[PDB]
Amino acid sequence: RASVFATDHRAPTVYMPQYITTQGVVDTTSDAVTVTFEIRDKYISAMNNFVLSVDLPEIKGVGKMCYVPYIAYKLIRHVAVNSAADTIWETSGEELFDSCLDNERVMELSGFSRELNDLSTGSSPNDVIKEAACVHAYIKTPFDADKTFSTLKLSDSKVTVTVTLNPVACVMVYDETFDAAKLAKEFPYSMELSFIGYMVKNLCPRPAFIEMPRRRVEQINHTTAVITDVHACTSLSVYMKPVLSDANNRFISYPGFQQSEGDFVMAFVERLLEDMVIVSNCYPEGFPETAEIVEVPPSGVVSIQDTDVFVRIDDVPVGMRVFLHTNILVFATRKNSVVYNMSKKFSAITGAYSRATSRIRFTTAIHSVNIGDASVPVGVWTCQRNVYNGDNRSPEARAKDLFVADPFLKGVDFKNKIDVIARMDVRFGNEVLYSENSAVSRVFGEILGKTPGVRTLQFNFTPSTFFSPTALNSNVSRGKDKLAVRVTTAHMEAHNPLMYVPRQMVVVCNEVYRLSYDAGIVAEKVTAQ
Amino acid sequence: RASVFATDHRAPTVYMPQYITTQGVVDTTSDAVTVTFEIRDKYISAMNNFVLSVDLPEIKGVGKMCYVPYIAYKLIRHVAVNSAADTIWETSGEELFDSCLDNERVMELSGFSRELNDLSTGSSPNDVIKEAACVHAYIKTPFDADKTFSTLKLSDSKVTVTVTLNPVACVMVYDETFDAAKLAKEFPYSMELSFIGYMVKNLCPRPAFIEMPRRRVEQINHTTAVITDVHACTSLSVYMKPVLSDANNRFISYPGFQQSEGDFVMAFVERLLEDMVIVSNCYPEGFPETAEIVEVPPSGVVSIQDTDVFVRIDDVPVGMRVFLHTNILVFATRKNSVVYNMSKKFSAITGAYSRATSRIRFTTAIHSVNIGDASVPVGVWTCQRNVYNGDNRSPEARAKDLFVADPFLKGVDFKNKIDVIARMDVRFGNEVLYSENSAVSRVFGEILGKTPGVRTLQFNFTPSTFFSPTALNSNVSRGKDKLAVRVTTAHMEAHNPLMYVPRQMVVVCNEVYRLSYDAGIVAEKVTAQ
Amino acid sequence: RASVFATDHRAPTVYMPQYITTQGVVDTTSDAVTVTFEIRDKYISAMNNFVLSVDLPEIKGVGKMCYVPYIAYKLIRHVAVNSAADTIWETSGEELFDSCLDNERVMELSGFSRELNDLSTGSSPNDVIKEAACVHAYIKTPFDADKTFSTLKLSDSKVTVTVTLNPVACVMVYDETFDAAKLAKEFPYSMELSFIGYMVKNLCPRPAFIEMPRRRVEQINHTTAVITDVHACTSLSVYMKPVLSDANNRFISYPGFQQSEGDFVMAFVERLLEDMVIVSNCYPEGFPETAEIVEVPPSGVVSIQDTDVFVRIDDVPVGMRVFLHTNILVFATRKNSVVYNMSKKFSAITGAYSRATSRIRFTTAIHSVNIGDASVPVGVWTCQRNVYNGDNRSPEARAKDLFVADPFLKGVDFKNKIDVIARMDVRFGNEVLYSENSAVSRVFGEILGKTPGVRTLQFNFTPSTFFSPTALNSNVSRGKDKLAVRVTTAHMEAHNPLMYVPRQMVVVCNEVYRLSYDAGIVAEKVTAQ
Repeated sequence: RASVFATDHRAPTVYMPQYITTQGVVDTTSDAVTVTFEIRDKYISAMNNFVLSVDLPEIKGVGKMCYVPYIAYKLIRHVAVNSAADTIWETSGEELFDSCLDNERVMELSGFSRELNDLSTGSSPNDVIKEAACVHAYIKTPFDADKTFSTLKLSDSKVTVTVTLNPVACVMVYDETFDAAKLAKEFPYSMELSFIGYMVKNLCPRPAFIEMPRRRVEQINHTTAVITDVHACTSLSVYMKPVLSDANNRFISYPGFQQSEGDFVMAFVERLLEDMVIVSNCYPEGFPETAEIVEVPPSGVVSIQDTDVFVRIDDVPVGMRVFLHTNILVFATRKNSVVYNMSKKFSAITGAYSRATSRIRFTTAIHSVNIGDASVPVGVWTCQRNVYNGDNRSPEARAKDLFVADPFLKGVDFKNKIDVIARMDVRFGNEVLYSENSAVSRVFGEILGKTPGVRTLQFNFTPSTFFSPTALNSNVSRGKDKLAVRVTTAHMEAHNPLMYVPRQMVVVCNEVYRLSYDAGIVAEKVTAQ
Repeated sequence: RASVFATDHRAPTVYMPQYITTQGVVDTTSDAVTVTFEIRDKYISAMNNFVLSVDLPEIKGVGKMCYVPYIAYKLIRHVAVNSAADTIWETSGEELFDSCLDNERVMELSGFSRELNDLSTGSSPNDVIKEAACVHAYIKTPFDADKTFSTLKLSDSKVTVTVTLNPVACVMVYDETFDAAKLAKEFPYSMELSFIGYMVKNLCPRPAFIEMPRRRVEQINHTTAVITDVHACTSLSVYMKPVLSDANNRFISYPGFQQSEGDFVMAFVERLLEDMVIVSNCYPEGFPETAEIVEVPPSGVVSIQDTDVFVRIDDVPVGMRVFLHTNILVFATRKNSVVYNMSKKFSAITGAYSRATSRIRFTTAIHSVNIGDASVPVGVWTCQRNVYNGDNRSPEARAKDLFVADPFLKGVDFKNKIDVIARMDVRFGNEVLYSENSAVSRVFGEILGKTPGVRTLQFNFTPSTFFSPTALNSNVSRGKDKLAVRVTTAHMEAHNPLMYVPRQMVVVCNEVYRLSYDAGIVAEKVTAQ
Repeated sequence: RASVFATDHRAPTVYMPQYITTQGVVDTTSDAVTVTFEIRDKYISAMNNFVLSVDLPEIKGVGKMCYVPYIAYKLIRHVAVNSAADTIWETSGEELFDSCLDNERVMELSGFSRELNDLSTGSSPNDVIKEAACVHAYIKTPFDADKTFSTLKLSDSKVTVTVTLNPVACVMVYDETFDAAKLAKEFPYSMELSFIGYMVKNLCPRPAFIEMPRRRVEQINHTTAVITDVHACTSLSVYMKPVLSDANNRFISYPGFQQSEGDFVMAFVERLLEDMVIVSNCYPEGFPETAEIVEVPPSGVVSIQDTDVFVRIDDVPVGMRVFLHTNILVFATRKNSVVYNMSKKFSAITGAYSRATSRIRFTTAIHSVNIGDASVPVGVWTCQRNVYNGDNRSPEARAKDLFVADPFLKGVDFKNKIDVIARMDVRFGNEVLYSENSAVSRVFGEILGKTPGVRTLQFNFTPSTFFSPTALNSNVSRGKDKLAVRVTTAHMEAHNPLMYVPRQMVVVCNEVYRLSYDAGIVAEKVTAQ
C-alpha cells in the first residue's frame, strides 16, 4: 500500500526569486509604436511572470470620453521575446488577451473600473476628463505554465522583449467633440516591464517545448483560409472579427463600465427613446424630411403599418402633445420589400414628462431590441446598400454618437453572441480532418477551458512540461502539411443590417517549438516530430 | 537535491483526439421519452467529454412563458452508458446537474440568458414567444476526471448512451393562457450527442475504478431512509425536495432571468403590491367577500390589529381615495390562534399614482417578506388545512399566476436557504456512524467542494485514477451492509404555511465500481473490498 | 513512451474520515474573550479542515444595526493550535481572513447575506432587529494544503485550539440609538469547533514543514518596521491599516450588503443629497451658523466660488423655494488656502419633490465623489487640524451617522483602492533586498494569487508537502538576520482630509517551522537552515 498521509520530502534546488523592473525604450519612427525592454541582469539563471505596466496621462479638454475595459491588454498589438535577433516566443495582442480572460483579478489589473470606463465629460479646455492612472497587463507566457519548471533559462544571453502597440484610439471611446488626434499625437508611451528572475545554484538547462500561436487573417468577407507549413499543431482556433474602419467605427451608444449584453441593449434603447418620443407644442422640427413623426392618439396606440406601439406619457402640459418617431432607423436592400425598422421593435413605452428638465423620464419600455441591433454601426445604417435614408435621428442625437475601435472584438456584435458561422470544414492535406454543421467545437472549447466564444479544435490533452506535447503531425509523403479551413455564413434576414457589417476570418494555429540552451537560446520549429 | 527548474520529459502515448457527433433516436412509446445514441466508431480506442445538444423549437401563440435556467440539464431525468445491454455508468439528472453547477461557462451553455429565462408574452396566435435556440448539457462523467487517464476504453464494443427526459413542462414557467399541453404534444425531441474520441496506438486497457451515484427517494413526508447492499460508498448525501404536484405548482410570481434570493422576493413583493394598494373612487370591488379592504386615513397609517402600515401615495386625483388590502394572503390551522398575514409583513409603502396608466408606480416598500413566503404555492395558501379563505386577491392578480415544475429544487424554498432538517443520524448496520444536531455536514460539503446546499458525508479523500478510491466498507459478519438515515424536521411556527409544503427525503450514495476490459466492457460493483 | 491512458493504481493506506464537533469553553476574565476547544478523541491519528461555528443571538430593541460582511471571520482576533502548552500553529484573524477571501462559497458561509448585512431598524424595545443566525469560519491551516498528506498527526497528544475574539462591536454597524454596549455585555459566546479526523491504520508520522505568519504592527503613522530573528521566510507582506479608535469610527454612511465601490459612493451620495437640497417656504433653519445655504435661481445654476451646480427639482409647490447647501463638509489646514468642499463635488442635481413624504426623490446626480471621500470619518472632518467648522449638516442628518469598527480594513478607504504607499525598501541585514517606486509587488501578489490588495514579496515557488519549502535564508556571519521595511507615503493634496486619517503599518513575515512527531507534537522554528 502507498501512503497518502506521509511522504519523504525532497530538498529542492537552491534558488532565490527576485522582482526585476526595466524601463522601456520607445521607438515612434515606424507606423506602429514599439517599446523595447532589455533583460540586463546577469546574476539570474531563469525568468518568468512578465508584467507590462503602462502609465496613462491625465486627459484634459472638452468632449466626452471613456476607456474601453482592459486598457493594458487592448494597447498591445504584438509581444516578442528575442535572444540576439532570434525570436524565442511571440504572440499577438488578441491571443494574449484571450489567454488571460479567465483570471478576474489579473484582468482587473489591466484597468476595469467606473472611473476608467464610464463616459466622462469635459466642458472647458482645463476640465479633467480622466485622471492619470497606471494599468498592468500580465503577459502570460508558456514559461509560467508550471512555475519554476517552465521558466525561460538564461545563460549569458541578451534577452530582449519588444512590445508593438495599437493606436491609442483603439483603447478609447469618444464623441465628436473630443480631440482624440491631439492626445494621440502627444501621448507619452511611458511603460515598464516587470518579471520574476531566479538566482539558481547549479542550473543545467534541459531542452523544453513551448507552443507559439500563429495567426492568419483573411481578406474582408473571405470564408477560406490556408495555413501552410503545419507540422506540429496543438490546437486550431477559428473565429470572425468585425472590420470597424472609418465611418464604421461610429456607434449610437456604448454602455461604458457596465459590459453585460443587457447593459449594451439598455444604453442603445435609452439613446433611441431620447429621440423616438417627443413632447412639443407643434410638429417637431429639425428631423430629416424622410422622418415620419405622428401624433399619439388619445387611446395611446400608434399603428406603424401592422404593428402597434402603446405610448403613455404622464404629466404632459396642457398645450403640449406627444409625438412618436415611426422610422427612426430603417434598412432595406430593395424597394417594396420588408423594412428593418427600429421603431417597430417597441410595443409599449411609458414615462413621465419633467417640466424642470424639459425631457421625458422613461419608466418602462417593452421592446425586442437585441445586441445585434445595438452593434450595428451608423455607417451600415447609412451605407449605399440602404435604399432608404437610414438615419432619421435629429442632429443632437446624431451628435451624441460615439467612436469605438476596440481591437479584440469577435463576431459581429459587441458580446459575440450571434454566431455568423454555420458550417466549418477543416482539411489536412487532401483529406477532411473535421467537419461540423453547428458550433460543436465552440461548446468543446468552452468545456475544455479554451478561448471563450470561438471554435477550437484541441489536439493536445497531454500534461505540460513533464511530457512532450501531443500535436497534429504532418505526413509529407501524403502531402499532409497544410490546413485549409472553409466556413459558411449563417443565414440571416436580407433586410437585417447586421448581415452587411464587414467581417474578417481569423485562424489561429498553436505550433510546437523546441527550446534548446546548448548554444544560447534557440527556438526550433518542430518538424516531422 | 531534486530539481524544480529542469525535468527529463517523457514521450506520451501516440494518440489523436477527434470530435464526434451522433444523432439521437427518439422513443416516445413509454411514459418517459428516451433518446438513444449509438457509438458507431471502430477506429477510436478511448472516449470522454460527453455533451448533449438539444434543439429548442420556436414557441408561438398567446400567453406568457419563460424557460427555467439551465434548460439542457433540467430536461434530463436519467443518463445511462451501456455496453451490450450492460450498464457501464448511469446517473440521475439531478446528480449530473449538481456535479456541473460549479462551472459557470458550462452552465451558461445549458441556456441561461435574458432571451431564454425572462417572461415573454404572446398576444396573437402568430406571435413568437420564444425564438428557436440550441442548448448544451455537458454530461460530466468519471471518464473526464483525469483527462486521457480516466477515459472509457473501447475494444470492439457497442457502447450506447440512453437519455431519459423529464416532461417538457418541467423546463417551462407559464401562465394559465399559455397552451403548454399542445406544445408538449408537438415538441420535436431533436438532440445530438457529442464526445471526444481518441485514436490510440498500442493501447492496453487496465482495470479502473469509477463511482456511480445511487439515488433513493422516500415517500412523501417520510423522515427515514434505508439503503441496502452498501459495500463501498465514497460519499453519502441527504437533502429534502419539494413535491410540486398539481395545484402545488401554481405560484404567485417567478423572477425569470434574475435568480438571486432578493430577485425572488422582489418579484413576489411587486406582485403583492399590485393588489394590496388600490386607488379608486368608491370602495374597491371584485375581491372575495372575506377580503378586508380599508381606506387609508389622512395620517397615512393603517392599523392591522397591533401592526401599523404607513401608506403614502403621491398624485392621487382629487375625487379618488387610497385603499389598503389588510388580509391579502392569510393562513392558520386553528381558529382564534395567531394568523400568518402577508399584509402585516409591510411596514411602509410609498409610491406615485400614474394617470396615464391608471396604476401606482411604487418607489419604496419596507417589508419583512422572505424567500419562504415567496416560495409558498397557491395550493398551500388555499389548502383544506387553512381555516381561512387563504387567497383574497382579485381575479386579475390570480390570473397573473405562474406554473413552475423545476425538477431540481431542493429544500422547501426556491433558493434552498431555509433548512428543514434539524438533526441527522446515520447508522451503518446496528451502530451509529454519524450524528449531528446542526448542519455540520452541509458546511463540510461547502468547504470540500461537494454538492452545494446539501448535507454530505465524504469518505474518500484519496486522489483519483492513480489510487484506488477509499470508501466506507461493509463488514457482513457484524451486519454492516446497510445505511439507515433518520432526520428530524426543523421547528417552524405552526401558522407558517411553509411547514405544510409537501417534501420528499432524498439519499444519494456514491458507490465504487470496477471497470474491466478483459472481455468487453464490464462494470462490477465492488463487494466486500 | 510513458502511457497517458492507463496507469497501475496503488492501494492507499487504510483510513476512515469522520466529522468531529467539540464544544467551546468560554473565558471572559481577561481583556479579550477566549474560547478553548479540547481535541478529546484518542482513536483518530490525523486531523485537518477546522471549522468554527458561531451562534448569533436574536437582536431586539430600538435603533438601527447591521452586521459587517463575513461575521464569523471578523469575530476572530487570533487562533492558536497547541499541544501540551506548546504552539503547533497560530495566526491572526486578519491573516486567516486574507487567506480565505478567494473562496466565495466559504466566505458566504461566514455570514454574507441581505438579512444579516443590510441595515435593520427597531422602533420598540420588543422589535426584532436581527433574527438569530449561525455562521461558520473555515479555519484554513497548512494541514489542508495537500488533503491527507498535510494532515496534523496525533500520537496520544492533547491538542487544544484557542480562539481569541475581537469585541462584538467590531462585527456591527449601528447608529447612536442602538444599545451596542448592553448587547456586548449580554452576548453569549456559544461556539463549536468542527474538524475531520482520520482513523488511520499503521500510520508512521514523518517530519513536516509548515509556515506560520508573524505579524508586526508599527506605531501610528510610523513608516519603518524591523523584524528580528528572520531565518526562513517564504513571503513578506506589507500594507497599511486605518486606526479608528473613538470618534474616528463614526461615518456618514455604510452601504450594508452591497459592498462594491460604487455602492459605498452611492450610499454616501444619498446621505449627502438628503441634506444638501432643501425645499422650504422660508430660509432653512437648524443648520449651524457657518452653513452657507443659498436659494436656487430660476436658471437653476448655483455658483460656489468658480464652481457651478445645476439644480432642477420638479413639482415644487407654489409657495416653496429650493435651497442648496454650498458647504456641507469642508476641510482645510490653513486659512485662505484651497478648501476641500464636498458640495463642490456636484455638477448637476435633478429630482422631483414628493408632497406625500415631504421629501425629494432624486433621479440623477452628476458628481465627482470618490471612495476616499466616502471613507473619511466624521472625526477627521471635525478634527482640530481643520481650520473650518467641518460638519455643517443638520442635527437629523448627523443623527443618521453610523459607527464602524471593522477589524480587517486595509489602506485608508473602505475598498483599499487608494494606495498610500509610494516607495518601499526592504533591507535584509545591511544590504538592500528589494526596492520599488510603484506597486510592482502588489501586481505580483495579484498575479500569484496572494493576499489581495497588499504588497507581497514571494520567496517560495516550490510545491508544498512534497518538497521542503524554499525561503529567504539568514546568514548570521554577514549579519543577515533581520528585515527592515521602509515606506514613503504617497503624495496627497494638503487640503484632502484623507491625508489625516490615522494609519498603522503592518508587516507580515511567513516563517518556516519544522513539525516533528518523535516525542509528542513539537514545532521548531527553522533557524539557519
